[PDB]
Amino acid sequence: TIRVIVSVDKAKFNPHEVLGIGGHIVYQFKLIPAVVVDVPANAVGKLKKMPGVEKVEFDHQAVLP
Amino acid sequence: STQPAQTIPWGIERVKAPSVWSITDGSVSVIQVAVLDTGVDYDHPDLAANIAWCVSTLRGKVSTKLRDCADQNGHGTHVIGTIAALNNDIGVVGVAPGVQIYSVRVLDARGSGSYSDIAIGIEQAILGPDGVADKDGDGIIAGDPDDDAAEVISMSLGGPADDSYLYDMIIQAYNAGIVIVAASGNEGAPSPSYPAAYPEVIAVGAIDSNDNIASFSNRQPEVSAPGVDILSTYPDDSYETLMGTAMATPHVSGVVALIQAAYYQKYGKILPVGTFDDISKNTVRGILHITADDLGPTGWDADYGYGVVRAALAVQAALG
Ligand SMILES: [Ca+2]
Ligand SMILES: [Ca+2]
Ligand SMILES: [Ca+2]
Ligand SMILES: [Ca+2]
Ligand SMILES: [Ca+2]
Ligand SMILES: [Ca+2]
Ligand SMILES: [Ca+2]
Ligand SMILES: [Cl-]
Ligand SMILES: [Zn+2]
Repeated sequence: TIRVIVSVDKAKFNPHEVLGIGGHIVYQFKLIPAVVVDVPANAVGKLKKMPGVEKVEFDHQAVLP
Repeated sequence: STQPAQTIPWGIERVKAPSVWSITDGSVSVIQVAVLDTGVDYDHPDLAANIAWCVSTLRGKVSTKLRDCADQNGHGTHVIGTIAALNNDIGVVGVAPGVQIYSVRVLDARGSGSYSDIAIGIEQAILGPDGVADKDGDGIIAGDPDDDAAEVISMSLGGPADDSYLYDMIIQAYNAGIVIVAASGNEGAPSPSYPAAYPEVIAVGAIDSNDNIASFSNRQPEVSAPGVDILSTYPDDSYETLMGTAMATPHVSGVVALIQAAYYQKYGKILPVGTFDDISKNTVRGILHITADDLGPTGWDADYGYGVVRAALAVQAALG
């Protein structure tokens, strides 16, 4: 699996959607309409098309300065 | 453990913090500074009284457990001690040595961090310990004494990616009236890493004890600050000297804490955050710009940004 972050229309998206394609919900932001999700690699394509789903972005890494 | 007698690191004295203390040391009750880093040595004798909240967002799971919030690296404790080390008989002293700190651990034992965790960290800084951004619904978050949101978010961290949900969260912090400060990065690169590169965030470069920009400092910062040979607190209940734009950042975050503390002590409200452009005395960032020690070529430049922050002038300008 890989970690991604999905930006959604809340009142158009429902978290239970993701389990169908192999996903699990990690964290639902309270202040932005977005959701951290673990999905299999082959399933990112499927996530992209779900209702309420405006964007899928990969989880990136910071560098310690 | 044998605590040495207090000293004032050359960086503290460069950013002109000590003359501000008679006005405020930053211990104005509405003011907190959230430090998103590796955590904190929460029991350090030169830090503990100032640690108002200790929390972790590692792996997308918010924890208020102390064991999960503790610094397993050192980088967090060092940063926090630059902002807030207690003014007393031991150790070192911070730029704002009475300010309340929220240590938000978004980086692990290795200092590694996922953007998802950092974003949750920003979220927790806004929500504060009570889980609610704006409890009374008035639109005032930073500076509302009825809320517990931080007034400063300090991020001594950065990366190459620019992601829309991270930016959305930064936007939320900006609109909550929070001043956001972040390390330019240490690649000797042409421009700052994110989130330091966002217009809403203050990018910070590192100078050395001779006032030259450090060769590692990512260029085109907004301001600059002591970032070479910086002595601060370090685990466990001890001190250490480090370099990097990670050590410059907290000097700037401390100065912003002094400014908003002073301004609220006098007026009962905080200043607006401001923009990168600002050259007025009406916002935090304009004040920071017009009072910085312009080094290098005249005005804003690719090495020093607007210059080395100077707290004593910035506060005098805020209060004038
Ligand atoms: Ca506050
Ligand atoms: Ca001390
Ligand atoms: Ca709150
Ligand atoms: Ca409020
Ligand atoms: Ca209020
Ligand atoms: Ca300790
Ligand atoms: Ca200059
Ligand atoms: Cl958007
Ligand atoms: Zn998982």
